[PDB]
Amino acid sequence: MRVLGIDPGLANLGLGLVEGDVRRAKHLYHVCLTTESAWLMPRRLQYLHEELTRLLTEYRPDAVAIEDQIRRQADVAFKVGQAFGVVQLACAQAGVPIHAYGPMQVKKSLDKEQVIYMVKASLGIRLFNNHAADALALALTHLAHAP
Amino acid sequence: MRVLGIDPGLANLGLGLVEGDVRRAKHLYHVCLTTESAWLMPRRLQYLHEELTRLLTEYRPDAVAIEDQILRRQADVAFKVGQAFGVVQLACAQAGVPIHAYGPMQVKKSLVGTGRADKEQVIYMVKASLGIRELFNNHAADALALALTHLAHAPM
Ligand SMILES: [Mg+2]
Repeated sequence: MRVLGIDPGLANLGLGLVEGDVRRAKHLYHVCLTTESAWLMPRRLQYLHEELTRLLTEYRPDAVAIEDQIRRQADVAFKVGQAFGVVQLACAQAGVPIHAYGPMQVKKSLDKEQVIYMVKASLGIRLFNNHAADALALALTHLAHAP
Repeated sequence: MRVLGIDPGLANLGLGLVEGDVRRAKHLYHVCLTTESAWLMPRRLQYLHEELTRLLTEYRPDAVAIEDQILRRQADVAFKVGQAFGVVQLACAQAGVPIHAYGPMQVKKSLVGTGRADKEQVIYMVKASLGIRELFNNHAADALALALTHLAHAPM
């Protein structure tokens, strides 16, 4: 019933918490974590894991939904992959099962911003930020797919 | 003085521990961790983070040496590699242990002596420098090689 969606990244990390059924979803919480530029990789990784860990303990989600990985550049893919493993580790440390959905799949379940208005409508709020918006989108998308 | 060497991987994680300085060095510990492919990816990144944090907590390394990822031809592959690498880097930060990377160049350079990836010689010079009778596994041997390499770049 409660689900955490994560827009993964290193410079940005979008997190979104919603709760409810397939017909009805209650928005709980959303934020975009931005680790700044001039920190060593481990320091950035420490901030993302600490903050993520803090939110999984309190909100106690029952599922984590994560965006499937798409980018042709390899150094970027390695940097993005480091944040992805630290996110996958935090859930495992919390015991929260992690389901993966593709960008198209979330678009099916709800230049192009239609998606943003569908999440806003189903949670009855107002999202300026593009990263917290997709995380909520993934959280809503898990509810539809969930049996 | 005490250096942990890490050969990072998801299927295989070589960890090597060594204390001393450039002229002579003491062998403390080495192992190769594996994760079965039956586990989901998060379950594997937890085991390595767990066994790394364990060895990191007992032995309290002064520094960590890690094999540099200068492999650079597929984005899909670097992403898969990066997940393991980041869990390793986080355990070190969580332990407060500074991280130094060395290319395969420097390992062989600082061990064989003007070597050019003479892999069997590098292993050979690992057993001799640390007085180890048997070093079978290449990941633990590589991780042992990296620890000696930071010891060669030692500041004093
Ligand atoms: Mg290797």
